[PDB]
Amino acid sequence: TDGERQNATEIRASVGKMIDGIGRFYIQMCTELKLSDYEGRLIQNSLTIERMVLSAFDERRNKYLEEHPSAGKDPKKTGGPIYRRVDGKWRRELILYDKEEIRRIWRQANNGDDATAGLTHMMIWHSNLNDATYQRTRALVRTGMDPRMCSLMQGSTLPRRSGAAGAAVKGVGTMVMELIRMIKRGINDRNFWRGENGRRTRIAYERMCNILKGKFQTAAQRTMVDQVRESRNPGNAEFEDLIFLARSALILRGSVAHKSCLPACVYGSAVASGYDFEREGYSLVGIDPFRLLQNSQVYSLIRPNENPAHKSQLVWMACHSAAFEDLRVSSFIRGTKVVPRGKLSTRGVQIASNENMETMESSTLELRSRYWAIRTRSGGNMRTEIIRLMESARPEDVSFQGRGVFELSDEKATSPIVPSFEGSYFFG
Amino acid sequence: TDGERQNATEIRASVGKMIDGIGRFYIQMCTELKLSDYEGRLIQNSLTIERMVLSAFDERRNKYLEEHPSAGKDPKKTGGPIYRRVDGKWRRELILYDKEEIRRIWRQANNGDDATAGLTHMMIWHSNLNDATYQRTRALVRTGMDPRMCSLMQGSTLPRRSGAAGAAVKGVGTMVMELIRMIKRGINDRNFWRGENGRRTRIAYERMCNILKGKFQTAAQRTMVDQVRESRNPGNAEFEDLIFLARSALILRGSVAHKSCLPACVYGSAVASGYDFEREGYSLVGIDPFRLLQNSQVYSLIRPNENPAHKSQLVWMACHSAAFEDLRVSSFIRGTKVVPRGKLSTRGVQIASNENMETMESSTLELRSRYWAIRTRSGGNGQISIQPTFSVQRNLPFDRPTIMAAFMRTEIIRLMESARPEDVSFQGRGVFELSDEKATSPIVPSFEGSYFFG
Amino acid sequence: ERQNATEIRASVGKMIDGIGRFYIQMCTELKLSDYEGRLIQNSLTIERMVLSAFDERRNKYLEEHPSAGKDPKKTGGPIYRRVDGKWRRELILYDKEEIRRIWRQANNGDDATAGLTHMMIWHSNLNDATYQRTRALVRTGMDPRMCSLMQGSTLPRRSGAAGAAVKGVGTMVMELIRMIKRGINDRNFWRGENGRRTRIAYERMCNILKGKFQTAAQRTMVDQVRESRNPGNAEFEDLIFLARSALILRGSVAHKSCLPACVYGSAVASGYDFEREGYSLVGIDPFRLLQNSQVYSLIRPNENPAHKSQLVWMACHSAAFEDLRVSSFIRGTKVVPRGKLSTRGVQIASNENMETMESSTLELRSRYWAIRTRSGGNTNSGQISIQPTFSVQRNLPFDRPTIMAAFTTSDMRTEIIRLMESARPEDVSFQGRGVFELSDEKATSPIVPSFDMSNEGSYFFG
Amino acid sequence: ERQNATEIRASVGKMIDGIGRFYIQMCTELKLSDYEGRLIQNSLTIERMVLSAFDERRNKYLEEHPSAGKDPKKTGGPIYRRVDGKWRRELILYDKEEIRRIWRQANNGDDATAGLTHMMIWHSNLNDATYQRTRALVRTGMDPRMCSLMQGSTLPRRSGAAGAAVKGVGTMVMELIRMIKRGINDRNFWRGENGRRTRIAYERMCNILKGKFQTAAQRTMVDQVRESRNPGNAEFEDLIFLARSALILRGSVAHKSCLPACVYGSAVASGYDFEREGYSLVGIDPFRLLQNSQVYSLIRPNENPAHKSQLVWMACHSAAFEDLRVSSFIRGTKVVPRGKLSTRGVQIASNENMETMESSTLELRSRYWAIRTRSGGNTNSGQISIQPTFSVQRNLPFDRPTIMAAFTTSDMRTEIIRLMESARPEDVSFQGRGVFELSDEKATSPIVPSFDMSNEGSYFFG
Amino acid sequence: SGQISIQPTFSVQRNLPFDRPTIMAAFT
RNA sequence: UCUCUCUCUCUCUCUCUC
RNA sequence: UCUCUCUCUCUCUCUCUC
RNA sequence: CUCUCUCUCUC
RNA sequence: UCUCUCUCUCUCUCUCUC
Ligand SMILES: *[C][C]([O])[C]O[C][C][C][N]C(=O)C1=[C]C(C2=C3[C]=[C]C(=O)[C]C3=OC3=C2[C]=[C]C(=O)[C]3)=C(C([O])=O)[C]=[C]1
Ligand SMILES: *[C][C]([O])[C]O[C][C][C][N]C(=O)C1=[C]C(C2=C3[C]=[C]C(=O)[C]C3=OC3=C2[C]=[C]C(=O)[C]3)=C(C([O])=O)[C]=[C]1
Ligand SMILES: *[C][C]([O])[C]O[C][C][C][N]C(=O)C1=[C]C(C2=C3[C]=[C]C(=O)[C]C3=OC3=C2[C]=[C]C(=O)[C]3)=C(C([O])=O)[C]=[C]1
Ligand SMILES: *[C][C]([O])[C]O[C][C][C][N]C(=O)C1=[C]C(C2=C3[C]=[C]C(=O)[C]C3=OC3=C2[C]=[C]C(=O)[C]3)=C(C([O])=O)[C]=[C]1
Repeated sequence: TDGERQNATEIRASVGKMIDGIGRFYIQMCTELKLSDYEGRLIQNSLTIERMVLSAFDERRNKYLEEHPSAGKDPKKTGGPIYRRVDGKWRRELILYDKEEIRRIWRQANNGDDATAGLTHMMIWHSNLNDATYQRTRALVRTGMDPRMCSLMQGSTLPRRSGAAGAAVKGVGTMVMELIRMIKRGINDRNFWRGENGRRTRIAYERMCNILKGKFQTAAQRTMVDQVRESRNPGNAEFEDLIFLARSALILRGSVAHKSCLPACVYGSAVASGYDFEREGYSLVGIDPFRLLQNSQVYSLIRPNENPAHKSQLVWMACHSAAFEDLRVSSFIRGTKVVPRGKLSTRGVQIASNENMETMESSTLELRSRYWAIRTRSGGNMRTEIIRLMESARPEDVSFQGRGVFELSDEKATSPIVPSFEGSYFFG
Repeated sequence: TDGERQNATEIRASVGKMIDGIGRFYIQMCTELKLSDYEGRLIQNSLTIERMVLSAFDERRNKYLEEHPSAGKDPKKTGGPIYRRVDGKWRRELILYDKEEIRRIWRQANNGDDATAGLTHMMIWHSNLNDATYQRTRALVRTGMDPRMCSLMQGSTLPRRSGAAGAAVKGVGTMVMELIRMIKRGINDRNFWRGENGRRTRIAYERMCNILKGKFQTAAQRTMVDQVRESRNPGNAEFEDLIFLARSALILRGSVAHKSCLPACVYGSAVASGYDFEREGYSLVGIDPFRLLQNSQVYSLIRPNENPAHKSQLVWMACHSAAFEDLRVSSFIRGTKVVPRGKLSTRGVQIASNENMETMESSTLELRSRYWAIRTRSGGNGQISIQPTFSVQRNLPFDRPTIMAAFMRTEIIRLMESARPEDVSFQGRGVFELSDEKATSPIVPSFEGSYFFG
Repeated sequence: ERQNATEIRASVGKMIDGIGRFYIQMCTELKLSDYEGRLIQNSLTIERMVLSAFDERRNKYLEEHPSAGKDPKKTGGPIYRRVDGKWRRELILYDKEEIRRIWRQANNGDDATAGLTHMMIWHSNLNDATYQRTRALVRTGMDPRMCSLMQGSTLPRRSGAAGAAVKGVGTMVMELIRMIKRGINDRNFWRGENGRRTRIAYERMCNILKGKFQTAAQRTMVDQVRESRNPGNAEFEDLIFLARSALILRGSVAHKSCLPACVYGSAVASGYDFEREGYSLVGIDPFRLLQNSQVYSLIRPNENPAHKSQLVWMACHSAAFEDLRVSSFIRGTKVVPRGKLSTRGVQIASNENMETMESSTLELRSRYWAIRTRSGGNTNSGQISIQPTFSVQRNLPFDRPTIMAAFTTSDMRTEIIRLMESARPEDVSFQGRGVFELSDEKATSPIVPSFDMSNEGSYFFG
Repeated sequence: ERQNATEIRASVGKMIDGIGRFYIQMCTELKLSDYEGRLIQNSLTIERMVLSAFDERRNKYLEEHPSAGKDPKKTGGPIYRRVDGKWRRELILYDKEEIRRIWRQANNGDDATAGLTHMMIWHSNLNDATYQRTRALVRTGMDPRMCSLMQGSTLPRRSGAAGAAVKGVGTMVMELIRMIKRGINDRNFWRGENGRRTRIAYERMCNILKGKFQTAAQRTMVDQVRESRNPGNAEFEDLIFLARSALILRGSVAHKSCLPACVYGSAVASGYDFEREGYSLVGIDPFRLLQNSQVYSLIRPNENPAHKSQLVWMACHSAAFEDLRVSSFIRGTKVVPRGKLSTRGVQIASNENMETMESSTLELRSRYWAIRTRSGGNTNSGQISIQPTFSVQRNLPFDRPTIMAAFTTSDMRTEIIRLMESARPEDVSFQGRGVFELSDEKATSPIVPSFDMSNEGSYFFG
Repeated sequence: SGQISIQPTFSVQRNLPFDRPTIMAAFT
């Protein structure tokens, strides 16, 4: 410390410049799509705008679309459902946009720089929303993993384009599933792991194994993942130890980074208010996301016979990536009880084409929390040794000793408020 | 998802390329055998052409034929019955073709590559037709298996040449029969499981045990198969143990892949119509086969005193591999009642040599379904931990008994007693309309027999 | 065990005697004098006549497609005669059927292909010691620096298993790579009856290459190369990797001393019954034959006869890729590298000025003699385990990894790389083996060389 | 292996024959006499006519944007005629479609771009031997002293891979640096469809530059330069470093003898079938062609015809950046440096006084001939390892670093600097290679030069 | 200024000359 | 019925007229 | 009535003239 | 690990 | 330019003890 103050201040400015680009670009696209103040603050509109940018910068998929065009869709144009309110009622119209025009607007909003950080930030926000809304046991069962480890699927929907930043936020289950797919492909195809492309696959297999090893904490888990990496031709045996490693993560949890990626509508509103994130700085693990959400007002489209509070809770959890967190700690921070997924009277935020966009009304999302906490990249505290470690482990050991929850008025996190604690499983 | 869209698109193109080869090959063979449009669309003619291809690429059998030639049949020529309509009457003439000539024609149609995927696709189509038409209880009894487990006989006629692709579509009962025959040969021959060949047989035994194990869903069934695999000298103990496994599959059904493999005449007509499977892609479990059959007209030979509708239903059943599926669900999708096998007034599609090919008439097959559904590779039928997100002093809870729990025969019997023939499976999944190409609005049915082979 | 050895010696001696008496008959029919009959160039011409007469497929092709201005039933070559001390070259033509009849009469009515393969190996060794094959190496995509593995690259296909043992890892890899390249260019390769035949040839060549290798990882990798139905770029790259690995973890290449037919003919005319005495291509017999034999050669103006004699010696003993220090120790005279040899090839071209050419005696004599080996060294045998004799507490030791490796990932490239990384260019192989004096016929007392003085060069082609 | 070589020779001879017969047709259509047809300036004009007719992109641009007072469908140039012993220049205009038709008829209805590239390389070599490119060097930020790497700097883009082999490391570095500078000025470079095209061009140019280099460190550094998405100042500085390193650890630049079309036309009119005999741009064929060919040139008043002939000889053999000692040894006459040549360029300007101009015969004859090389020397091939023949104890040697370097910090600048620091300007490269007499067609007996007398200069531009 | 180094054209034995102090002084 | 130690041969095609 | 520490000797036969 | 990383992908 | 909470509602496989 006393030397990392400068480093911390430098990092804050760089993140603020990314958020400023996200906000500046959203403002331009809202002004260029001709969206009113209400429609601009709709979460459905923000997702559509975000998805347009992400697809506009997908070089690989765009190339494949050019080479092998789809039916009725030219590969040079993107878009999505844009919801406009005129005369009280809501209607949806598909907007088509050149991917190059979207790219120019995004680049100009970032002072002519690619700014791949902003795109990955939006990608993490979508993954957080998907994790809190949809549970992918089909992929777990399809790959041969037990569907009970749904707590390790953090960031399973993130595309491979989010490197480094994306891998930091994704969980052990997603990393294992990626490796298991590689093993399944290698077992099926004998030419896998061989030739020039096999060498490229090998380096990818090694690198993704290395990040999985760094995700673990106990020395035993790192050594076993080290063994799995050394296998030149991994097969069923490496299949099993990865499954065992995944099961051990439920007790000896890994270190998964948690960042609060807000929807682009919140950033656009803040930038229009004159907030200079570059000057004041930003942070995805501190109070800045919480203080932004407190002063931010966002609307959503509510399907008939749906509780706005439950939808607002879903967005609140996705914003802070609390999908797999303890319900008691999530409830304590928010101030209103967080209900498990099975008891939520709501469907996903995104509205499908086959849905009659005429009985849909809009509601204000309550994305405000009574308390605020710091997001953690840490967990808590051969093979027989691994089983021995989790036998000693009990579901009562106290973690994060002395670390609590602060007040929105306590911007320096000086006085923690330790909670004292009936379910605790969102997907249970 | 959003990353598996690309992979889904890749697979669609690869299967579409296979379908294109079959159609391109069929068109080439039709113009080389000099068949008109009606004869080109005959299912019997397509069967002969498909079988000629499969025999031309049978490397092992062809080698055996060369070494030990049959009587009056040179091992370099293949063929079959080709039916031509002259002056309104039908006649059959046996066509002989060089296997090298057929192999070259097939390879040229697939851009010079072997494309064994197209061959396995045709073999699956023949297997589906055999399953819907003929019931092999004689093989079940001869291996010692109870003749009642005919629901697990999916792909029992598939040759060993169909690996992976063929093995995925074959069922638990057929897999068990393969294991049993291996066991019987070991019991009869002491040299089995010993010597250089015994090593090869052991690896083959291991591989098909693993794929059989992956076919099951309950943990108890998988553990039971794992024990049988470990046996170095399998005998009656594994014989009985596998028999129990097959009986258990009737209640705790395994995962059998179901694909709609159509006759090559359908693909040939589609390709000749300018249709590009490689461009728009294809899928054997989606709406593509259903949409193809709606626009496709196929003729067949109908023997005297045979209901054309019943033969068409048999071909419809074979096309979608619904031989062992519920009659009520099949009747709902087709739109016309599906009859059990015992009430089908028709014999097999393939015509015999000894049959008087002069009282035979041809009819159009009604291979049209009112609805379309997704074929399943699955049979019948929460969170236990936490991941901290905030820096708080809480305790990270986990379900200790369940996590550490995962670290025989009475258990299996207990599982099936709890199961009853009323549990709803595939909850919320229904049948779509032909106009609904995106599978948006399912139509859940409300439901006298339900056994085809009953 | 001794009886089989004596029959093997008798059979090899029978082949040598047939070659020698054929040379005597050819010298009688060509009206060559003793000096002209001892010339290495005349013997080269005669041997090439034999090989071209019995090249059945080439003869048939020549009959079907005649050559330009040549009779397809006649062989020939340059025969050199000395008139008044001046050498002159002559092109004399012999019927192929006459040559075949003479050769068969030499081997007692038998078309002994073993002697033909022996002459083929002699020519291959001479070409290996004289000419480098870097252009063919570069064309096939292999580094020009693996010339040490290219032994027997000029051996034709008709040599068979006898010549296959002589050709090194580099030549086999090159031939397999040529096959893979042909398959890559044309897909109709590996299809049809020709496809089945070439698949069988590919399998056989892969199997003999696998037999060449010593370590288990190399054998596993060549096995994986063999198992591919349509070998493509990956198998060609794996073959290149194996060829490079053969530089450190060497292979089992068989080395034999195949002398020119002039020496055998002189020995047979002297009265040496190879059938009764017996001959070995890996023992003292070639050394003993070369010590008391006189061979003449044609020296072009401004050439060093010592360098030509050294070249012929290296060719005779197949020591082209041998360490220069051990070769010099065995020869007693410094074996100069190829770059500093002021001499061209043995054979004389048709355009040379046959008026300034001279004749020199070849010094094919060595101080020591050594056993020629098939092994390429140690790769890192003996006693693995202890059998207890005394009832004492003691740990009972055994080499567990070696025993277990015969009772057991799929990427053996990493294992091969690790094995070569462990090796150092200072390990001693062939431990306890030395060079024997010429009087030590039974190879009883070995002499171990101590190369620990100032360093000479080690690579002939360096 | 020989068949491919003879087809290559036949193809090159076909190109040469096409060029020569085109020159004959052009001389017939221009009504030039024999002397005027052998003038090097007239041949330069005719070749430039050919190149401008087939410059498709420039022709299209000229059609879209016409030049000032010029027909965009007509080429031309100075044609010199002798009347009463006085030389006069003429500007005659030919339709581009007529020139294209004549060229295609010369190559048998084919638009053989190989001959056009040959003439392009001849012009580039002449410009390299005549004019220095220091201003362009300084503008791009490279030292004016790396002129030895600027071979082929005047070659246009349409030459392609054939001309890419001829251009040196300096020109490729200069073009890449121009691209980087354009990217630095405007960020819209490397963006859009033009951005994708220029990224592909940058990758291809980096790859051929990497192929030019020899040592592994230089290849790794150019690979690192290629991998940058937005190359900036760092990659431009690294390119400058590589260019400076190329002065000691030289690159692989291909040198070919591309003669003026007058020589080819005279040879074709004489009756030399290049198709049957075959032609090589790196062997004796250009030397043999130049020895018996007569070429005339225009000498401005107060000039030395010997110096002009030496300049044309250097241009013909692409020996501009060659050591003066070896060039003089091959030529037999002293190759004077550029500073002491009392001569200007070959081409005559339009403002010159065409009444005092004279004509001189060019002495394009050399005493010796040598093989033109692509290699830039040794950087510090052969036999890496020993294959044991004799069963003797011995250490088995191999070159461990060389074998291992193909099986394996990230700052290779230090390694490159160390490699160049080890080198000295006294090492002998191309060992055992010499200069052959003109009668030695097959390159059998080499002559090694001994430059160990009083020192002459070595750099042409020094 | 001038030409510091030689670029070989002919395959002849020869020493390849360069101005070592001038090249090295830019690397110290 | 030929010749040779030691890759330098040949097709590679061009961001823009420059 | 013989000799020896430490497998390498020998038959293996060739996709095509190359 | 109460904040100290990120300029993207087998592109 | 898709859709979905909670067992495969689509993710093939480049053929055989040859
Ligand atoms: C054991 C052993 O024997 C095995 O082997 C294997 C190899 C051999 N083969 C060869 O060579 C060949 C083959 C063939 C064929 C084929 C191929 C491929 C596929 O896929 C199929 C097939 O089929 C067949 C054949 C033959 C014959 C018959 O009959 C069939 C060929 C062709 O085809 O051509 C060639 C070669
Ligand atoms: C890998 C191989 O195969 C290929 O490669 C290629 C390379 C070169 N090029 C490139 O890359 C480019 C790209 C681009 C783009 C971009 C850039 C950057 C970022 O970040 C993003 C992006 O995105 C996109 C693109 C394109 C297209 C689309 O769609 C998208 C470019 C531009 O943009 O311009 C160029 C080039
Ligand atoms: C293929 C490989 O092996 C390589 O090849 C090349 C080298 C070797 N050789 C061979 O093989 C051959 C050769 C030949 C020839 C000849 C022979 C004999 C005589 O006498 C002469 C001759 O000539 C020649 C040749 C070739 C080429 C040229 O150029 C010349 C042959 C024939 O001829 O046939 C064969 C083989
Ligand atoms: C069979 C087994 O055991 C192996 O064998 C071989 C080794 C041992 N030995 C034996 O047994 C024997 C020997 C012999 C001999 C002898 C004897 C005695 C004496 O004295 C001398 C002798 O000599 C000899 C022998 C053999 C061989 C040779 O080479 C020489 C015998 C007889 O002789 O009989 C027997 C036995």
